[PDB]
Amino acid sequence: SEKIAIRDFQVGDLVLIILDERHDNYVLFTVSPTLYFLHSESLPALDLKPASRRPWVLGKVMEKEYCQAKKAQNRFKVPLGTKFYRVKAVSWN
Amino acid sequence: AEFSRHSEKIAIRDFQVGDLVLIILDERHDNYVLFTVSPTLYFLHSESLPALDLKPRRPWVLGKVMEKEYCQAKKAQNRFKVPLGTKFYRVKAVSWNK
Repeated sequence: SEKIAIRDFQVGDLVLIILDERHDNYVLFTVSPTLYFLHSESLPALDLKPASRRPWVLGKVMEKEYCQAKKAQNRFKVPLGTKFYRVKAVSWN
Repeated sequence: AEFSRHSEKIAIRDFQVGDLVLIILDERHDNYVLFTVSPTLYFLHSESLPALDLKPRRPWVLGKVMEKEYCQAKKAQNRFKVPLGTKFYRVKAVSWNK
C-alpha cells in the first residue's frame, strides 16, 4: 500500500497538500525546513482554487522546480533570497 | 537493494507496528485517531496521550505505532461514539521527531 512522503519529495510520491495561510499558498506537508509550494497550475485538478479555502487534499507529485526568491514582494510571501521548490501535483484516490 | 529510503513516509492505511503516522483530533468521535484513507477507525489509546502532550485541543502530532488491538463495540453507548457492533482498532503510539 502507498504511504505519504513527508520529506525529500520525489516524482510519484503521495503527498498531503495543505493550506499555508501565512504564505497565501498551498504547500506540501513536510518536516523539512524547506518550503514546497503547490504550483498554481495544479490547483484546478485538485479541486482547489486561487474566499474560504479547503484545508487539505491528497495528491501525487508530478514535477518539482528549484527556485530562489530574487524579489522582495513575491507571490509566496517569503523573504528575499529564500530557496524553495514549486511542485506540480495531480489528484490521487 | 543495498539500502532503503529511511523514515521519509507515513502510513495511511493497514497500520503496522513501527509505522510513522499522523495523529489527528476526531471531534465527532471525541478522540484522537490515526489519519487514514480507509473506513476503519484507528483510535489512539488513552495511555498514549500524556507522552504525546495531548489532553483528554491540539490538532495533530506525528507518532510511531507501538501496538494495535482489533476491537468490537459491545454496547451502543461507548467512549468512541461508534454504533454497537463497530469493529475498530486501539493504537498505542509515541512521539516521533526528525
